[PDB]
Amino acid sequence: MKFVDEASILVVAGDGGNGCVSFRREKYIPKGGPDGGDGGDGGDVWMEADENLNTLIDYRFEKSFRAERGQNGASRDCTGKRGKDVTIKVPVGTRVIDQGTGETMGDMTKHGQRLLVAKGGWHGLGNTRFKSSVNRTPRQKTNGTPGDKRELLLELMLLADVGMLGMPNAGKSTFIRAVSAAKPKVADYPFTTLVPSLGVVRMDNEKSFVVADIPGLIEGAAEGAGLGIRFLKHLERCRVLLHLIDIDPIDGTDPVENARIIISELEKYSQDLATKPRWLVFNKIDLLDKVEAEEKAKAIAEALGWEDKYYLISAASGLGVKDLCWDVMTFIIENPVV
Amino acid sequence: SRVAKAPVVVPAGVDVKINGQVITIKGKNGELTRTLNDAVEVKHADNTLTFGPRDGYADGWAQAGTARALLNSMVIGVTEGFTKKLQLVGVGYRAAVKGNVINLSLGFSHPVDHQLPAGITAECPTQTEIVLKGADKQVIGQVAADLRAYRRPEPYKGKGVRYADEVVRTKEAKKK
Amino acid sequence: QGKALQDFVIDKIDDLKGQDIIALDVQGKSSITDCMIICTGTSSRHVMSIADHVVQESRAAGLLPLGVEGENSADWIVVDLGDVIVHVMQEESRRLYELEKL
Amino acid sequence: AKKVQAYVKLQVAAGMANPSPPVGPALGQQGVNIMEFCKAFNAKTDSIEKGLPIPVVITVYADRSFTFVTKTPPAAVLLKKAAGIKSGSGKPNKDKVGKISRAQLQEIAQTKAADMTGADIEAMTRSIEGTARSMGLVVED
RNA sequence: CAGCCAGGAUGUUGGCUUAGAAGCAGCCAUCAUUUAAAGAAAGCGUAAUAGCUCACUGGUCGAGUCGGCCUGCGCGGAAGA
Repeated sequence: MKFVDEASILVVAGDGGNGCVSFRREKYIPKGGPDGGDGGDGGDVWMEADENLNTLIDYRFEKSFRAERGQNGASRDCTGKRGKDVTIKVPVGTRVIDQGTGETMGDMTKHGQRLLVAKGGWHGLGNTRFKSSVNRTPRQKTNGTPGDKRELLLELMLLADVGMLGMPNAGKSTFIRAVSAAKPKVADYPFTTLVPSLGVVRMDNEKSFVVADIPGLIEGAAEGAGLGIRFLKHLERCRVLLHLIDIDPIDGTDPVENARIIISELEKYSQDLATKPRWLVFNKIDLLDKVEAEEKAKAIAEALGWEDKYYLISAASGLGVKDLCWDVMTFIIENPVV
Repeated sequence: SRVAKAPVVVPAGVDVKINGQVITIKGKNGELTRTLNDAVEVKHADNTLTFGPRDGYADGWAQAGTARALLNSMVIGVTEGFTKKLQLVGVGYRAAVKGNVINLSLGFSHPVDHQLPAGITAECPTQTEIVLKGADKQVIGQVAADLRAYRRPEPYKGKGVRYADEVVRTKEAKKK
Repeated sequence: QGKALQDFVIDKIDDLKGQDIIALDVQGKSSITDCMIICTGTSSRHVMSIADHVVQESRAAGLLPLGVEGENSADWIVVDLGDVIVHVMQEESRRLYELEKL
Repeated sequence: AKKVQAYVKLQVAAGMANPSPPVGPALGQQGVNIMEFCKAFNAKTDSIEKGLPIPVVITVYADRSFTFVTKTPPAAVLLKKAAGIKSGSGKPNKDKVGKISRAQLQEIAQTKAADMTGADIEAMTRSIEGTARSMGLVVED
């Protein structure tokens, strides 16, 4: 129930330690063995999954962090302690981009795994390691190689198998007033929403029907009361995608003759991402007549050019959604990921 | 300073007994007695009270105005009384009064029994309302604070014990 | 008292779709358990609910369970009532273990 | 013009038939029906003309219906079809886009039935120009 | 002077290469009547109608009050076995 956000942070990989050059007196002993050991290997920033949070402000509040430099070698052949690896917790579904090779090292799907984004450097070599008789005086110093300069660009994509997008006040936010437990601030006035809402559906024994929401817009690059354009970002990861159509508005846009435009904003972004499956399910039938409804549904579905099976339920009153629940659940069990 | 020079008027029926630096405001609604640092002398003039400092100490008017201020609380408390109202916001929050023991249900693992002081009377007009009545503003303020300190209103939803006049701010932080 | 609780537990589990119910009698074979009842669970969510169900009727029936095992893993889980011990198991996971050999 | 009960006003014009994309059903939702546009809203507007947006107040206390009185249209919608340009400035102040004159817009501002600030006439003739000259116009006083 | 009791408005939801903006990251002149005073502007801050306060004016007690600098002597800066 709070405003979405995303940003990027500046993280510098830990650089390796430096070799140590040291000579020592002992009591009345002028000349002794070379003193000074290795340095400290640089830190390794890690990415931990976050299931028990959804916040991203911890990236604007703290933008620059430095992994501790590997401590220089000390006397008495004391090597430098490895810099502690700082773990940056990240919410699930954050694809990472780099300045340069703008390809993702790996998408974050499960909870409880760690991914390396910047390996630490290499420790230096002290003069003790360089003991020899060719020089007969080990005093040269070998500095540690700096860690890799990786810059992270973070965008969040929510994990949900089913997502809601549709016309204003058409029931996209009302869809969660179903058997789901989430209750976003939904009504019957323009756009009903600013923040995406997520809800779960318990069916039977580990079968899940997490529902995603996005606030759509009008005719693409247009808006009614300042609603943003870049809200398709949280979508585009749903294996099953549903769409709602405004039915008999008091003064709103006409029937499916306007839905020819609705085809466009799916492919507007780049390509609709290989034309993910789309089912045209209707809503708000409780205030209409079913005997009046079949002639519209026979006309709405076919005027656009869609001939597949159309689902006709009233999500406003939360009745008849069960057959969708079984059928969609049937889709996953009959079509796993491959 | 100018507060000390401002006279305070006492209504009829409230006796003032001066025995040096101890002053009694016994009247219609109880008995109150306080002591000073001896830095202010009170003058028994006509039906009002005036205050003044003495030479030798630098504080002077600073504490002189206080004695006028504190006595203002006592005179009203013995003829009108101070009323403090507190309300419970949230599900599972219950308050009740039995004798001089105040019982509260704030989601803890056990009901909390709070003992009131000598000069405070508390009542519950409804299930989620507490009203405090007393003769001294000093005691009623601490008791009202003491009830508030148990479940201080957390900003996010305001669930807890709050003052009636105090307003709680609801803010959206830690998005999602 | 054993027969009464045996009836009390077999009825409750069947009320929430508990299939493949077999009541064993290990009297004499072993000196730890009096009666043995076995159950089948399809997957993790509902078998935990069965464990949640039986433990909360036990608290409402007076008898306090003295030990449970299933934590962060629903392949096996046990709820104990003293004389009678219930074993709710996954169907796929049971076949690795024995059935009516205890 | 008394108190709370949240007077609201939303219109874009009276010529058409209450379109949603510009305003929507936001013309009242606390006891005001949306279908009342063709019974009392179109009671005196249809008798004269439909070419000017008009503000409306709700004034509903406990009744199913409404008890307001219509008033004058705003002073900015009169610069489209009766005085000049229909779109606007374009460039705000890079040059002088539009032009107005004293001879223009003298009787149009007097068509207001009852919306006055004082009884003086010449005081209000230079009050109507407040809307103008704020968008990069020229005065021909 | 600060308190307390009231006002805080009219074009005006100011139009504008304004994707919504009715005071707010853009946009401009920064003007124009009624009045005792009120800004196309002070803010906590909603997708906005919004909720409320303030810049100034009036009344109330009535004689001091308002906000800048120099300077001796004082406090913090000043934690180790």
